Amino acid sequence: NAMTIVQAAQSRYSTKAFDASRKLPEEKVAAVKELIRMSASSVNSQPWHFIVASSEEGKARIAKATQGGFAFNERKILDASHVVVFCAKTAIDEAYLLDLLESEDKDGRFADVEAKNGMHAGRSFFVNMHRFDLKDAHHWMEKQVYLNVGTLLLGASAMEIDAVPIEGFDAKVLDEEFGLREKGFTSVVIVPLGYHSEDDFNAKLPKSRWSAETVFTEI
Amino acid sequence: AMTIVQAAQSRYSTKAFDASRKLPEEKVAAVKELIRMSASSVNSQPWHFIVASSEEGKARIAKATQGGFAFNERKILDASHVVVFCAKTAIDEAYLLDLLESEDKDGRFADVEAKNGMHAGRSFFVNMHRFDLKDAHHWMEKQVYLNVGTLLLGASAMEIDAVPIEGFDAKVLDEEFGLREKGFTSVVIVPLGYHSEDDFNAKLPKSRWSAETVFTEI
Ligand SMILES: Cc1cc2nc3c(=O)[nH]c(=O)nc-3n(C[C@H](O)[C@H](O)[C@H](O)COP(=O)(O)O)c2cc1C
Ligand SMILES: Cc1cc2nc3c(=O)[nH]c(=O)nc-3n(C[C@H](O)[C@H](O)[C@H](O)COP(=O)(O)O)c2cc1C
Repeated sequence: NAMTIVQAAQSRYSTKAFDASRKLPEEKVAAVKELIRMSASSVNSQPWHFIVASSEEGKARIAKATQGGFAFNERKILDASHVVVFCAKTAIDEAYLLDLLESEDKDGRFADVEAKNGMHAGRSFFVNMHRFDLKDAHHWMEKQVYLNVGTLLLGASAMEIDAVPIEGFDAKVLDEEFGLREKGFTSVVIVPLGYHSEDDFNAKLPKSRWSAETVFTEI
Repeated sequence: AMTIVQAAQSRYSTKAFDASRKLPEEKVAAVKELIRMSASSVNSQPWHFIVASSEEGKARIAKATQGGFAFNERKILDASHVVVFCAKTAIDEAYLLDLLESEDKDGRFADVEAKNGMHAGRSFFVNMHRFDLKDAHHWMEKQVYLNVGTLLLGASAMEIDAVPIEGFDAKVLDEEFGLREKGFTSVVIVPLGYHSEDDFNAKLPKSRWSAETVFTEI
């Protein structure tokens, strides 16, 4: 309820060190996957793909992208239980929209073939606007993926799962490591999940945010 | 875990709110704390939030949903509280120092070396976005979308109906509140309330790609 959600938002923090001996149970792993798969997205575009690494070898592959100037994020990836790599589509076309329309049809979203056509016209409008008017389709799809990351950070907290969102990685190295670009995807945020180690210095520091008077305008 | 999954599954985009039901003050205070506490790259918090709960407040916002975006009008007027997520239009050295000072007042830095450290680290990412990738506004809006994501789930966890809206005239909404001159721009509207019994999307099932399609387990 309100107590538990405000508590989950205040108690979560960006874990800097995970307990390498503790692993997430299948029940929490399955809840994490369902949560991100069910995420909302503009016109239900779901322009994403997720790599979920639980093996030591799989996490080592992801950690190749956190070397040199990004080495400070390496241990978070290697010591965590599960590492989720959020990927966004690099482009979107008519063929993707029709696949999406068909999956919605098979899920019983439309009463008539007319309501199906309506959803397609409405979606094609927002999509073509971003592709050709604002010319920011790739950034717009990345925004949907960040919204999803948001659901996972709060959701993980509510399940007593420690997490840390990571942008400090070489996306070119990570993309090449999983052939994402060739598949029409690019990595944008890495989120390791697990349990913080007691030595994690960031777990004892207070959370800092702008004051309410600064970020809100009530009318 | 079971209740947060049920949250993700039971929430949906409300197409009609009950104008007579209002959120309890305990949940509004929660909504506000939730979005203020959201994470962001380098704690950038590149946002501002308009929380409209009066008929006037909502009507002003509703000016942004007219013509081709009229289908979202009833949503903004009939909800209890409407949250307009705004993103910074630009980010400069002064904002980073301001942010550093707020972190310092909150006790994040044991010594000046940690304060200088955090500033050097955040300056690197911000300067990279402003001058190397040249995508600063997009980067900042992505942090804002991350925040919207916490509200959609959080709302659901509090059994609150909430619909994210992109179909509005940002120019009209921004001009209505003088946002651009103040260094902000509206990106997502999220009305919060309780759906009405005359809601068609509340009875339809939720469609998403399958697990085999969106996941790669390694
Ligand atoms: C998009 C995004 C990317 C981030 N990338 C990193 C990262 O590469 N390394 C890191 O240590 N923390 C990273 N963080 C954690 C932020 O610094 C953190 O969210 C912010 O300081 C707020 O503190 P909290 O997460 O503890 O509430 C990231 C956060 C976000 C939202
Ligand atoms: C960023 C964003 C913007 C949205 N904007 C609108 C909008 O302007 N009008 C609308 O009817 N629905 C809007 N939606 C609702 C989406 O259609 C919805 O998230 C998607 O169809 C998935 O269904 P659900 O939200 O019911 O789970 C938006 C969703 C997101 C994530």
